Amino acid sequence: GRGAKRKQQDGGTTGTTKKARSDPLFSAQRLPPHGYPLEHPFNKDGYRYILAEPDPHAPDPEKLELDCWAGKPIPGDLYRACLYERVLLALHDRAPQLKISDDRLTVVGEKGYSMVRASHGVRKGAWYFEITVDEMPPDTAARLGWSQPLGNLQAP
Amino acid sequence: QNYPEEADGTLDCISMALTCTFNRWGTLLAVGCNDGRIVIWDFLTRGIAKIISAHIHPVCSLCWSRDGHKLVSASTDNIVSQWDVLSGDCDQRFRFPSPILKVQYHPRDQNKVLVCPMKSAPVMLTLSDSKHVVLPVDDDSDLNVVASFDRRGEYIYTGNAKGKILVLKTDSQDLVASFRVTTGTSNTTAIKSIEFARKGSCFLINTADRIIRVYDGREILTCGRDGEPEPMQKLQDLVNRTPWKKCCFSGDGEYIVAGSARQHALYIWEKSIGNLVKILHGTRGELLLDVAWHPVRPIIASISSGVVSIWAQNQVENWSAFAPDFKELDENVEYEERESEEDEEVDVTSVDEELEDSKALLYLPI
Repeated sequence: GRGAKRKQQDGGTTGTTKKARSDPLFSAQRLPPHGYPLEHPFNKDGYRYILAEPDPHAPDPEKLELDCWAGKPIPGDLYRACLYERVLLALHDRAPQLKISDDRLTVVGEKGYSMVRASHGVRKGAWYFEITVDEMPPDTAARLGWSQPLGNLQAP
Repeated sequence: QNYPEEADGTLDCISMALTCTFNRWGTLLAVGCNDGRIVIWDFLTRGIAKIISAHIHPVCSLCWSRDGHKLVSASTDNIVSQWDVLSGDCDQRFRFPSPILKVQYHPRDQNKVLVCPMKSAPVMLTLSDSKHVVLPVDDDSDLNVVASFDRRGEYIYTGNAKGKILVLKTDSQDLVASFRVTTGTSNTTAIKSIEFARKGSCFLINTADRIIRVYDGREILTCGRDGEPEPMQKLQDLVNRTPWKKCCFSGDGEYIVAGSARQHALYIWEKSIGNLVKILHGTRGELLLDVAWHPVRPIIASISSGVVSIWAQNQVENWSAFAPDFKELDENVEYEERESEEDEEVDVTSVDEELEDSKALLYLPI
């Protein structure tokens, strides 16, 4: 009856394993260390993992004690890790090697190549915006421009 | 680079080896064997060049000519002969009334050899006409005097056995400068020898007051007839009081090396700071004969008791030298990738400091 936790820890057989790998310097995210609005950019380019907008699930996996998420999930009212009005870049489709401020204004890269994408599309209207390059040390490429989510977040 | 830090073994092509000296940058070794023969070994190539049947009584010193065509030898049986480097026979033969201590060839005058007779004034023997010219000395003429050239050999310096040093010209013999060594605090001191370098005109003096001193070959003709002694550093050994036998100058012009007699303590200092930097760990039991570094590359090689001990810098290039675009190093940082991804008719024809002690012309591949 205690094998369910081991199955959940090893990885199970539900597709991708339950053992995250984001080994570059990942910061500016994953603030609340509990079951709340969270995010995990993954090593594998193209993995977006988020917990905001929660959901219940079916209880009683292996006739253990009744889980609290049976029909009445626990509530949550705290920090949510995203932005609505105009996403300053993003917090979901990113690489786990980018350092951003708490207010999400500055972007600091890794020892190697890195990028940040956004989460807002443009179809009509004026979007005359700016990227103020605070500083650029030698051997630090600073190419900027629009791209697509299909783009590999670590590819040049 | 810096002082030698590795140790090398011995180089004994034949069992006995008395004297050694480098020619200009350590090309060949002049071994005067204790059997009346003159052997030439190869340096930086680990071989032999020529064996000469000089005479019966063994020799005790060796030097080569400015043009490299002669093999002078301060014989123990007063055979002042000019052995040929090429054929090995004797070119010029002469006899001196007193034996010879220090033989040298002026890098600008090979005609006048350097001779240091005992109880008599130094004599320059001219190889062009076999004529002997006595160097004028001062006061006594029966002292243990040693004569030696400067860097360029343009002035000759002589040391006597009462406390007097003389300065004169290598060819004009205009004795116009003298010098009196310090008299300690109560008792005077004689001079054992002096030794020069190839850059800076500095020279060490070894005396009988158990202390090695250093002067420069520019403050005697500047002071005039005779002034007051004023050495830079009165170096000495103040824990064992080892006497000094043979000591030469550096292969760069900034170091000073001094040799023991039986204690296997080879001391080194630098002219800028008179502070000890390293000491040689020699195995006790043998008497040191000759020391002379590589005149360009820092290394030490001391001959003793028929064998030779070398403390050196053994070097083999790193494995990462396969190609400039190929390296075999270790790092834990992410790789920094690249960020920037005629017709003429002319044939090809093009193929310390340097002095004139060259043209040995001695090499037998077979």
